[PDB]
Amino acid sequence: KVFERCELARTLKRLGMDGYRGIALANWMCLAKWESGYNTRATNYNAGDRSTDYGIFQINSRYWCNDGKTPGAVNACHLSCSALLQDNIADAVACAKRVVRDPQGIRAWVAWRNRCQNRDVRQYVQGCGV
Repeated sequence: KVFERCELARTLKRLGMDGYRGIALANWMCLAKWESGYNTRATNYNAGDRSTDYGIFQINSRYWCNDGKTPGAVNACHLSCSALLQDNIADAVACAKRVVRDPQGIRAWVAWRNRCQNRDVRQYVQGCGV
């Protein structure tokens, strides 16, 4: 499913993402926009290390979810990577919350550093009623 901007913003707020571990809602929106364009079925194989990024937040199979084909992988979210490709983003959100519980926080995604950090991210939630 490809979410519309404000629809996703309202959905994430309802799932408790606003201010989670100090991360404002607009940062999660900026992250989803650049990682997948708000698309839950987005997948990206990394030929370099044989891992795959899954879903709206592009969560990696080496550390977070299990896809069975990634070498030396762990499954910290205790989920099949399949769960991160559903239209209902509840599992994806639960796993993204797990990712940021680590010391790096939102910085765990390099795309956040490149396109969101130190920027005016208000635009991502403006007019959405959140």
